[PDB]
Amino acid sequence: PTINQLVRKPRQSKIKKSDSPALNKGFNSKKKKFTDLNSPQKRGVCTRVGTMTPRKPNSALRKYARVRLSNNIEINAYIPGIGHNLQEHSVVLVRGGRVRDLPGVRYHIVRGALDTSGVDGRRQGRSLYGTKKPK
Amino acid sequence: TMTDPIADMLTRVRNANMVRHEKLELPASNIKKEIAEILKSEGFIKNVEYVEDDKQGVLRLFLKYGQNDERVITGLKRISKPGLRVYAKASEMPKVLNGLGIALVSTSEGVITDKEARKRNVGGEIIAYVW
RNA sequence: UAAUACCGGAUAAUAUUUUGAACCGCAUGGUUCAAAAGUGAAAGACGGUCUUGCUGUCACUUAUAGAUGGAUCCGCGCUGCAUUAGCUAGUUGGUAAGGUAACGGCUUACCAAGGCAACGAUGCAUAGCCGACCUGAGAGGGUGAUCGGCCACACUGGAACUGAGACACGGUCCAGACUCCUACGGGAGGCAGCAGUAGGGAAUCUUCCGCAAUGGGCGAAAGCCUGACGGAGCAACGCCGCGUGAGUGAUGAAGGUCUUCGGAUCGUAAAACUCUGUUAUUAGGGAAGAACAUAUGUGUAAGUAACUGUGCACAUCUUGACGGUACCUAAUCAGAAAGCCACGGCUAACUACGUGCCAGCAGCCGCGGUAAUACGUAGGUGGCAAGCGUUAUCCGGAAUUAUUGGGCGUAAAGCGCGCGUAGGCGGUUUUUUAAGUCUGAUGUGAAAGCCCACGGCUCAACCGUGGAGGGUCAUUGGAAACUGGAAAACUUGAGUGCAGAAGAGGAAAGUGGAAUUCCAUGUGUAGCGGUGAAAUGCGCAGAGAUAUGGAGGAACACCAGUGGCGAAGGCGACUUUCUGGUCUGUAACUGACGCUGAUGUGCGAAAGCGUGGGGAUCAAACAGGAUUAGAUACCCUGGUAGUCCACGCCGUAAACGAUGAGUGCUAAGUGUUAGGGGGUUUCCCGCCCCUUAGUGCUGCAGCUAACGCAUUAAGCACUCCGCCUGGGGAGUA
RNA sequence: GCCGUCGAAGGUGGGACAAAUGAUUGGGGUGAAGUCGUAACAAGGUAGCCGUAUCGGAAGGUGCGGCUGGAUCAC
Repeated sequence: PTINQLVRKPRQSKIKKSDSPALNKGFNSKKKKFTDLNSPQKRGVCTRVGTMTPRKPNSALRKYARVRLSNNIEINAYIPGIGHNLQEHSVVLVRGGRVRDLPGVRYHIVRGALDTSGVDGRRQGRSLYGTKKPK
Repeated sequence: TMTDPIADMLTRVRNANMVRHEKLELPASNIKKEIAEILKSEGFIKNVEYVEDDKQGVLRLFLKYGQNDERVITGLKRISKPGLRVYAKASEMPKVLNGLGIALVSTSEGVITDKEARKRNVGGEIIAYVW
């Protein structure tokens, strides 16, 4: 652009929006004040659990669940991983993740530390999967 | 509008560079005359000449190409262009390609080359880069 | 019941108000000298000498200061939103009062209407501020933990007393709640102080100590309190730092691991040897330093009858939460002490196996279908480690702002095209200016961090020390190139000047024409009709058809072309209207008069539509009606809003070259559309060539992913406009 | 001690944004089925832009205007 119009303008960038609406507790539990908390985790419950079916050929049956965290904001979220012992209205920790299974969702639960218990039979959960070192 | 003399001077110089001929003349200014004398000092212009006619006299340049009509210099560009009145003080003097690349700078007394600039240490409005 | 509590009064000045004087500044005025009345007050405390004088030492009061700090004012910076454009009345200014440290609507009464408002007031959201910090080569971007300061707040609102200073984070009053409790009558409280509590949160540290160290408040001091702060205490929360063994020892032990079956394979690994006490374990040192401190007692300058009393630095004494620390020594073994991530690749590391497109893995390509180095397992490897991995975010990347560091020839982008306000930049030459600009000097950039060096801590981490760095700050020294002025002119640009050349340019008006369609008349059938059949629809009284005749309205058969006008929309029947524009040459000469152009803003396909007409077609819808329950679906037949006339609304489109404008440069060949000239010849018109100004085709260079442009650049540059930010979501809300 | 300046706080009334709600209406689709609608030929079919309108429920088409556009695609 010309120098003058460059001056009378900011040349604004194309700054993005976080595709993860991770508005953590912030001021939810006083004044219900919306607050952009970037917490990597909030405690909260999946009030309902479900299971959408994938199409062929990989009929890798993926299971979903609708959850409320500390802010209690509705979202249908899929469960990854093998093995669990939770049910309806069980408290669950959900991490940010978008996978190839189904649109309309951009988060994912984590295994091991809460009602959706992981499995300690593998060795990949040695530092993760919520489960301790397989000893 | 012929906004800047430096710009047209240098674009036509680069045009001659492409076309590989030496004898070219152009309506000057006193500054154009002085910088053409600086050019002949630098050498890559084998000869320069100035006369007077409407309105400023036609400066007459006669380049020193390479042995095979090559640009002895490599690159050339204006610096002080319309709107951009850009000045350089003693330390703000730049060194395009160090000594090889050069640039006259108008200073509180007059237009002086980069060597003169860092030599007498009077800064000024940097004019145009040639390398 | 006392005060250094209170109220008197004596005195008093730079104190008030006036008296005069002198000096001087910016206008207000300031500086100094000589006049009127006015009350200053700790007969205080406490020591001393010793009278209780006397000062001591503070305090007191007074004026003058310095100094401190605060206040107030100004300049420049100081966040996003204009789907944020009017704000605006003590407001604007003054007048008089008051009022405060001052200032003034600061507030009253006056009169007057201001005053701000696109260079974004106002409004909204939001926000503590900056120093500083994170990533980035940097540029930059982002951030604003403690720490430095500055600001705001202290259940809420409204106040005000106090005091130098508070309208008072731990004063008060009231009211509002709130909540608590009461004899129910009314009383009581407010952690955005510090821990901690409850809850909340992913959770964030003692309901720890101390005043050792400083830091105050108050004094002379001890001392008071210190949730400042110091200290230890928790959160591998973050860095840094020790190891979690090394050396030997090959034999490729055994064994895990594959294997083709040998071997490798873990691996100098092992065993075994040799060491280390690092690290940790213990007995100690030190629980360092920090510790200086507080005042006392020592004789020495100021003065006192009397360093009497004092007061100066010295004698000499005094302080540990860390902690009986860090760190260090006697020993302790390789012996406590370490893992984790990955191995398809991307990127470092793979094979065997079980597994079976299934489970699944899954950051990306995608793998896994039985056979996977992509699932799992074992080995083996790698990377890494007191940590590892995941996630949340900022930048690098990301140059993904493109000033540095994008385009718009086509992937995203040129209004549709204008006129032009501000503004943007500014022709040639001559001086001054120094505004800039440059070019130093000054003051001045808290500190720290910041970089550099360096000191300490083993070292590192780390603080410290100094330096450097750090302004776009103000001031002055030059300077006059440049821009900006100031002045002076020059000219081709611009102007305009003369001669011409030049036209679908515009809009108004009129004129014609063939003829959509309709229809007059006359003739004339039998069908027209659309189809697959036709239906229909027209129609035997004449449709379809004809020839004679008109009507209305319509746009105008060729030209027509890269002709042209235009800025585009668009602009072609003819003509005129009264103008707008086109250029050749022209240089006529004031003397830059120029520049694109935010806002604004005119002009403007079609449709549509308001109104008022026309309707000639055409024509949606439509229906008759094929078709088929349905049939408008389409193929019919007719007709149909409107198209068409008047203005508005319409302002939109493929208005597209998605090539903003102007500038001037740059091989060619090679045309055009108007020009001109020269020679060439009878008009060279005939030719050629030079350019004028455009519009070609091929193509130098250049550049584009390619495409191609390429003198008319998409090559080169320049002032000025807008857009574009994946797709699309959605030009849609 | 009273009055008077101001006076929170607080409420009253006129309305404004209003906020979810929403009177009932409207729009739609829908045949389970209550109408009973028949029961013949089932479609003779069509196809290079944009804006804009008039319908088609729409699917598209009549369009008006002027035309830039950038066939198929594999392992």
